[PDB]
Amino acid sequence: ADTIVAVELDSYPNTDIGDPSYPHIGIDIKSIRSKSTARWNMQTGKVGTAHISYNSVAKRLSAVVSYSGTSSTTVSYDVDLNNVLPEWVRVGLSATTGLYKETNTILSWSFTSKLKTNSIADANSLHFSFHQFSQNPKDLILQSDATTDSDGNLQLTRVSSDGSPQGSSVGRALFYAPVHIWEKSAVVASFDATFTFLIKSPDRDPADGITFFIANTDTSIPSGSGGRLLGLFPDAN
Amino acid sequence: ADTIVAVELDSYPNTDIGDPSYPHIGIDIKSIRSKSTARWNMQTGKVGTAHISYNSVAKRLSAVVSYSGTSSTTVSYDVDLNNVLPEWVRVGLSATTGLYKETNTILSWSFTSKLKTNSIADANSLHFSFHQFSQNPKDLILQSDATTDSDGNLQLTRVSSDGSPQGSSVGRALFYAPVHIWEKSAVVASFDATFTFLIKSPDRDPADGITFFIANTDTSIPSGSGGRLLGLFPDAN
Amino acid sequence: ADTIVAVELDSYPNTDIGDPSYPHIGIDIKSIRSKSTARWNMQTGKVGTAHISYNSVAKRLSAVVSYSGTSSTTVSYDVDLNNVLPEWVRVGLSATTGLYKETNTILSWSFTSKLKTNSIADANSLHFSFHQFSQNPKDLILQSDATTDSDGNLQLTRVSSDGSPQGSSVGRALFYAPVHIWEKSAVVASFDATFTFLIKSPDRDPADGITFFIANTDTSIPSGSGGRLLGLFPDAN
Amino acid sequence: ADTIVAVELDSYPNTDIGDPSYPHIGIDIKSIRSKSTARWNMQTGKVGTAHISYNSVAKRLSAVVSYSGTSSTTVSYDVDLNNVLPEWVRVGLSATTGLYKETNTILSWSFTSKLKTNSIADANSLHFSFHQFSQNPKDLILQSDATTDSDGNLQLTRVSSDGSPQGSSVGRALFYAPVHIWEKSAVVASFDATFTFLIKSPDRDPADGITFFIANTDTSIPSGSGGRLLGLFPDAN
Ligand SMILES: OC[C@H]1O[C@H](Oc2c[nH]c3ccc(Br)c(Cl)c23)[C@@H](O)[C@@H](O)[C@@H]1O
Ligand SMILES: OC[C@H]1O[C@H](Oc2c[nH]c3ccc(Br)c(Cl)c23)[C@@H](O)[C@@H](O)[C@@H]1O
Ligand SMILES: OC[C@H]1O[C@H](Oc2c[nH]c3ccc(Br)c(Cl)c23)[C@@H](O)[C@@H](O)[C@@H]1O
Ligand SMILES: OC[C@H]1O[C@H](Oc2c[nH]c3ccc(Br)c(Cl)c23)[C@@H](O)[C@@H](O)[C@@H]1O
Ligand SMILES: [Ca+2]
Ligand SMILES: [Ca+2]
Ligand SMILES: [Ca+2]
Ligand SMILES: [Ca+2]
Ligand SMILES: [Mn+2]
Ligand SMILES: [Mn+2]
Ligand SMILES: [Mn+2]
Ligand SMILES: [Mn+2]
Repeated sequence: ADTIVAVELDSYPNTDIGDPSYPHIGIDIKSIRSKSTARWNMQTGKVGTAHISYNSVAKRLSAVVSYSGTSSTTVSYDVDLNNVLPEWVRVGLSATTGLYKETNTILSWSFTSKLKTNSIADANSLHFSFHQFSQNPKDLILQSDATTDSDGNLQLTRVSSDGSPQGSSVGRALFYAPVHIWEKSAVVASFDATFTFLIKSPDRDPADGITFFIANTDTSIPSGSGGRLLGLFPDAN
Repeated sequence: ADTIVAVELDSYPNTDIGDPSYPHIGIDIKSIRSKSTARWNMQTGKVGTAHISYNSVAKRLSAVVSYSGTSSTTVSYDVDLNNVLPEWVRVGLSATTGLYKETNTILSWSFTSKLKTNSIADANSLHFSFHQFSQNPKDLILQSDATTDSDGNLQLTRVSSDGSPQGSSVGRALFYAPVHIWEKSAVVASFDATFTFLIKSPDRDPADGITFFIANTDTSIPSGSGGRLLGLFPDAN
Repeated sequence: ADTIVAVELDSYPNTDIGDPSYPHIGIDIKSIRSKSTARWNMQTGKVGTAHISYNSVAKRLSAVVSYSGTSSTTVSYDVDLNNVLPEWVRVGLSATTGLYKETNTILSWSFTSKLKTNSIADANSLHFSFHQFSQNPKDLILQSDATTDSDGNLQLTRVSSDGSPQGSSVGRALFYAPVHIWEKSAVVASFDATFTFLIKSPDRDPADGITFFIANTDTSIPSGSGGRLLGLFPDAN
Repeated sequence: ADTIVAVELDSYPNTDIGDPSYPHIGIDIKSIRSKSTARWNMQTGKVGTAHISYNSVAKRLSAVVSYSGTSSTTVSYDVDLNNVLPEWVRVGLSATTGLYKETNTILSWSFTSKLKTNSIADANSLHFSFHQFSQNPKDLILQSDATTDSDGNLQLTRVSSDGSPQGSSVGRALFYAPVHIWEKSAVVASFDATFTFLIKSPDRDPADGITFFIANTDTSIPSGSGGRLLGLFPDAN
């Protein structure tokens, strides 16, 4: 199976698979059953921002999800990620809908990785920043239902021509280049990511959520990973 | 055919195809026959540095190639590159040997592209930096004879197990992700690249050289592009 | 006297001191009488963006000033700036009003300088980015009338409590740290700057303009530099 | 008194003021008596690298100090630094000698601060990088005995003309511009620093150490802060 580390913006509480009974953000290490979660009062119809960070010295993966003037939700988990993940990875965004639905719209996305040693210059770095998305994003690997729209937004899950969200959808976008996140000789490795998003929904209980994730380079949407599994996992183990 | 823009570090004068009669650096726009050149006193056995820059406002592609304490060679050419190149490209390094030979060793390579509009943050950016190369560089597309060695260096052309250079070799390394260098709505696009290199040779007249190049995303080594054509062009037109 | 290099966004044509007879952008090298200008259809009441760039290899100082959907104005000048300027400088924004007036409001400002040699890491770099300004910007040297307002904007010239611009005003903001733009041993030096601005005015012919400028570290507003001299020069020589 | 947060590379065990009985690295929050320490096998005569990082979400200040091929020493401490420090600070390096001595030579130093909100672009950033130091470093505030030498190195403490270290010395270097590390409206603030150093000594027990520190902007060497107090504190409380 794939090897997954993710930060989930989980709009829909699936208490039968261990979610808290409220919308939440979470840190997922090789399981949909988050190792740490925080209560997230998600604001449908408003643009949110997520900031995710990690470095191999502190060994604390953290995320903050904010809406301007309203809320800042934070979650952290202590984990040696370079122990969990392979040395080379791809990074990506995923989203799903299931029986219930929402737009999973990404307006911008940036990422930086550094692999350092014995200099003020990091032996290796990758950075990308998208403040919008082109009609043919040749530097993204689009998986499942993911597409870019005429506004320059990345629609992870299916929307109709009027922008209405559809159920039973799954989509992912990976950055095209593999990222070298560890080498046995590294002194420190770090990564940071930010994205902005817009979740709209006509449903009283929108679903299912958005993730930022890191995986083996050849990662693909698992069979049966729809809805509550966020396009990341084949099961709820 | 491919669409090529390159900066050539041309060690071997092929006067029959328009080279000056001395080792030189040059700006190549869709032809091996450089649009501008400068005399390059290349120092075999010494580590050199090349810095290349362009922005769409100034429209001047420039390169400087230096060896510490000895020489700084500069070449520039006025050209609207975003007119010449497609909107999406891959960036790369090439090298060849022919009847004569040299190591074409890359010790480090960095690149930054920016596509800007109406903000102090560039609507799009890609950056990578390699201060060494891994044994399996999953973020490089290696073409022809190019490989990485046990010292962490990128050997563009064939070297034996003792490091001796071989003739009749061609190799290229592309960064894995396509780069978005223009959009019709862009206010300014720019790129910068630096690499360090080591050319060693037992030959009295080493050959053939190293380039940094930008091309259509699906670029491949053309048939008949060995030696004097630097792995870039099918002919000397 | 100070040593000044500037990019001027000159809203008011002072034809008696060599301005073209229309609002214009210009490159100023030690004189208010621009070495190169371009016609600028300035859009009062709209947020503009200016992007300025230079590197010591190309030796071409360029600027582009844009308003989204309307206009992109470009000006360039070939000059060896590291010949004109001292090795250490301060960088800044200036603005004036005179008999006629306008707001000279800066919404954001970023700057990067690099001094490079023989590595993919630039022997020296300074970068700052302000996407807003604090009520006490301790990393700015405010000169003359310059202040920050309750919206987080930098008002270079005097505005009343309702935001109405005042005549006979001059103001500048320098970044606090000196910038090392040249060393005799440098292989390449470069700088880039971006700012966004908002010029509003009740006057039929607004004045006087905004500049980005580079100067000796101890630069100060010259006596008699108001209005048409943009807070930069003691006279119109 | 000043408000100090520091990472200490403490070469000399002062057990009478709470040091461990071995050379160590440590996290100092408003006291020389470190909140967390780690055993540091310091290699006199070898170039070391220190990497320091923090972000306001994780709230974990970490440092790693390494010598290539030999050792990597790590220390971390959970602390809300934006609670401890004022909103505006200066950042710096300090060093001392006392009865015993060592060179406190800085070969390079870089720093990045970010203050973020609701965008993939950080509402505020400052970065500097010095891969060497000029004879008149106009962007450093040199305090006490600190000077730059003819090799381009920053000698924090006094060395004779042959490079021999002197006792009873204290010196600091601050970056010239204040740094904005917090604002009440910030979603996340972070900083990172790296420096490389060379400690040489003829003494069997070299002293006293080097720090990277963050302080109120108007920070100065306290009276009585020599030797074991690392030029940071007026006493050992
Ligand atoms: O999109 C929201 C959720 O819809 C489905 O789960 C249900 C949510 N409410 C229900 C009510 C009845 C039944 Br049967 C089901 Cl499967 C569900 C499933 O698709 C879940 O995976 C998903 O998390
Ligand atoms: O590697 C150096 C050069 O070697 C070959 O050209 C010759 C250089 N000296 C010669 C001498 C004789 C003959 Br025949 C040839 Cl082809 C050459 C050809 O392979 C050239 O493309 C290449 O630039
Ligand atoms: O602010 C616009 C301009 O106003 C003044 O110049 C005049 C513009 N129109 C005029 C009409 C009459 C007289 Br007298 C003067 Cl000085 C001016 C002077 O302050 C100029 O320096 C400035 O560029
Ligand atoms: O430089 C090393 C140390 O030297 C001095 O402390 C002593 C170290 N060994 C000693 C032996 C005797 C006496 Br008295 C003293 Cl003060 C010391 C003092 O200067 C200390 O602050 C410093 O840490
Ligand atoms: Ca869920
Ligand atoms: Ca040739
Ligand atoms: Ca004018
Ligand atoms: Ca001590
Ligand atoms: Mn969940
Ligand atoms: Mn040639
Ligand atoms: Mn003018
Ligand atoms: Mn200690």
